[PDB]
Amino acid sequence: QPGRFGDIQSRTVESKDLYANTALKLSRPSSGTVHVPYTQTPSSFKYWIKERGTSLNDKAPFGCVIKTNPVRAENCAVGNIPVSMDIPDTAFTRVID
Amino acid sequence: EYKTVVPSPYIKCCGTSECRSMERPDYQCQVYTGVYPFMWGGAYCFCDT
Amino acid sequence: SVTEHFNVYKATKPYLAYCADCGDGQFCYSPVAIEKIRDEASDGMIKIQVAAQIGINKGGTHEHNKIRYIAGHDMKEANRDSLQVHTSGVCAIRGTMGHFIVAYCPPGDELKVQFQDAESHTQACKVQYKHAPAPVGREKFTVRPHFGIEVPCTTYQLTTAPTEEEIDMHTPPDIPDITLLSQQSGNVKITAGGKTIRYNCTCGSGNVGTTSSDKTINSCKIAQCHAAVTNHDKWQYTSSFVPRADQLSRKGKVHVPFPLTNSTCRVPVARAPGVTYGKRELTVKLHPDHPTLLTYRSLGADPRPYEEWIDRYVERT
Amino acid sequence: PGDELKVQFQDAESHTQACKVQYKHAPAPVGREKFTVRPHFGIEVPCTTYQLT
Amino acid sequence: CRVPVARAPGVTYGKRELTVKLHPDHPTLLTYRSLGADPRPYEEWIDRYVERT
Amino acid sequence: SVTEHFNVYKATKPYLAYCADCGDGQFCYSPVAIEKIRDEASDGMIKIQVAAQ
Ligand SMILES: *[C@@H]1O[C@H](CO)[C@@H](O[C@@H]2O[C@H](CO)[C@@H](O[C@@H]3O[C@H](CO[C@H]4O[C@H](CO)[C@@H](O)[C@H](O)[C@@H]4O)[C@@H](O)[C@H](O[C@H]4O[C@H](CO)[C@@H](O)[C@H](O)[C@@H]4O)[C@@H]3O)[C@H](O)[C@H]2NC(C)=O)[C@H](O)[C@H]1NC(C)=O
Ligand SMILES: *[C@@H]1O[C@H](CO)[C@@H](O[C@@H]2O[C@H](CO)[C@@H](O[C@@H]3O[C@H](CO[C@H]4O[C@H](CO)[C@@H](O)[C@H](O)[C@@H]4O)[C@@H](O)[C@H](O[C@H]4O[C@H](CO)[C@@H](O)[C@H](O)[C@@H]4O)[C@@H]3O)[C@H](O)[C@H]2NC(C)=O)[C@H](O)[C@H]1NC(C)=O
Repeated sequence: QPGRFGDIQSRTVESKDLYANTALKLSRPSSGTVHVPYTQTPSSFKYWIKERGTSLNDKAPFGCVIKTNPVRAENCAVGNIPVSMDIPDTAFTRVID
Repeated sequence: EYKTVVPSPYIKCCGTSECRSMERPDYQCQVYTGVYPFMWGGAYCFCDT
Repeated sequence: SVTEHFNVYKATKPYLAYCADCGDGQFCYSPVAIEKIRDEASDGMIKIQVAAQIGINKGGTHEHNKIRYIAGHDMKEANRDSLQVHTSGVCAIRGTMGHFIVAYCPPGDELKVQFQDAESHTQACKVQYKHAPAPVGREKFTVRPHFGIEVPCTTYQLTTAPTEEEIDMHTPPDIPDITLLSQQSGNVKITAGGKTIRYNCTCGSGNVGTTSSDKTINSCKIAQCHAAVTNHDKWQYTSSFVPRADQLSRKGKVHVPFPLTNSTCRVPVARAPGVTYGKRELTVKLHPDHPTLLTYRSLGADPRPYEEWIDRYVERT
Repeated sequence: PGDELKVQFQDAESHTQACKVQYKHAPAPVGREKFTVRPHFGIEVPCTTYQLT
Repeated sequence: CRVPVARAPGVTYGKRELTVKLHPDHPTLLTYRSLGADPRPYEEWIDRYVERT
Repeated sequence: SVTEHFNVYKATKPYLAYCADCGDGQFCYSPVAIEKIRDEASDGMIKIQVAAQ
């Protein structure tokens, strides 16, 4: 949509076939100047630098910190992990000594 | 972040020209009727219409 | 500055656009002309494309303190000193070459350039631009403090190597001029001056002549013959305020300089709050000077987030 | 805009002189939009000015 | 004087109502009134991206 | 400017210090610097203590 996020959409970083739908429209020059006038809505990606909210780490539920680059949710506190082990007989001490 | 490229306008003071209708992603073209340019040193196209 | 980087500007000349406001509030045909500016860094380092080539003398050599422009299809020069930009306050220029200026300007809602003329006549070009970068961190500060921490934000380079993006340039179309005609007594006299001049005289004669010398008709009046300088040699930027020469393809290329770089910045820290404990709560006392930003959340399954910009001495619980 | 008037010039002996009065300057815009500089494409709207004669 | 024009807003037709989506950059007016025997006029200085009915 | 009053200024020389902001955005060891300024006055008066004799 021309003004909300994603008005210029490409399938990958190096490709073709853009999806520009920014509502471009031309008018005619006024009387005696050489100029081309037009009108379009501004960028959605420039609205989405300041209209975006805070990050999740200010209001994530269980006090977990959210990093970003290999997107994480590190140091939660929920649930419980079960374990099961098998230690050999040489680790014990016999009841003789 | 998009970038609307706009070339120089083409103008010809003897007759007419026409559209092209290419396949650029948001191509938009139109030819306008009798104009009168007024560049720096007086009028440009040396006629009136 | 490697002097071989300006060899792309070897066949280039500036032009005259239609900067429609010049400070005095009326239109011009100024040398300087804010074509388009673009901001894609994060420390607020804008980059301006103007028409008057800087840092190059009339011959085409890289001289630093010189700026060549155009004035009535004639090259001139002017001084690199007394060139400054300012939005709402005077701001520094950090590196510039060719058509491109790299500024550092404070927030405002306009943008102008100016440089002193060779006849000392300050000529300018302003255009409405809303400049307001997001200040890094979580305070609202104005100057650098001498004590703080480091917060990242990108910027541009200062190198002038040719990097992968360009603007096109073409043969310049025409310059019409009514100076070149004169009517003494029943005779138009097309003076040449050293340039090929086209006419369109329609009395009874031919209407095509690429006459590189003086030529008379002895039959026309001055309201019938029309002069136009043609067939130039130096390319110029295909501006949207200058008409296209013909409907052919591109002919030239010059790189746009200053590619991108991440960087850091220093941010002030707010002083430590005063606390008061006592029953399942805390009463905090806040001392801000410039508006900071308090926030908190719970640790259970249901957080209750809260945020507020604190300005003066208040207290919360 | 700004709410004080100050006019000044250099003296012949190179000393800045000025006088400053308290006056509320905030001109109302002509039309229906608050704009700063004139655009290169728009409408003409009647108004008054001071002629330079 | 010369004055800029605002951009054409994107409308959306619904049941006995009208959703308009405004994109100003410098502040503009927005008035309307009914055409019957009882107008209920409106006025507001729209500054940012907003949406009205 | 009493000639008997300036006679303390004999062994005193101005210095250069670490200024935070030169006025362009970056730091420099500037000759002019502010150590601390005061308004123990009750109006808009200052006694700027510059690091320059
Ligand atoms: C030197 O300067 C002179 C002065 O301008 C130029 O001469 C003009 O050249 C144009 C070329 O287009 C001429 O215009 C053409 O006139 C033809 C006949 O004229 C009659 O019809 C026109 C309108 O049709 C009337 O204005 C005129 O009075 C006559 O009644 C027309 O057949 C042409 O029609 C073209 O345009 C129409 C749109 O109006 C299209 O529908 C047609 O298909 C067709 O494409 C055209 O109007 C003009 O008459 C010439 N003389 C004058 C005095 O202007 C020279 O060209 C210039 N020298 C050079 C080298 O360029
Ligand atoms: C400021 O600091 C940031 C820090 O992140 C820099 O951002 C990095 O920029 C580089 C630019 O080259 C990015 O590298 C490119 O990433 C593209 C997309 O990323 C995907 O792939 C990479 C690698 O596979 C993954 O790490 C990532 O998670 C994504 O899955 C790739 O498509 C690019 O690949 C190209 O090169 C490789 C060789 O390395 C080829 O095999 C490919 O075929 C292709 O040609 C490239 O790797 C990097 O991802 C960015 N980091 C991020 C996003 O975290 C900024 O660049 C820096 N600012 C400046 C001005 O430099």
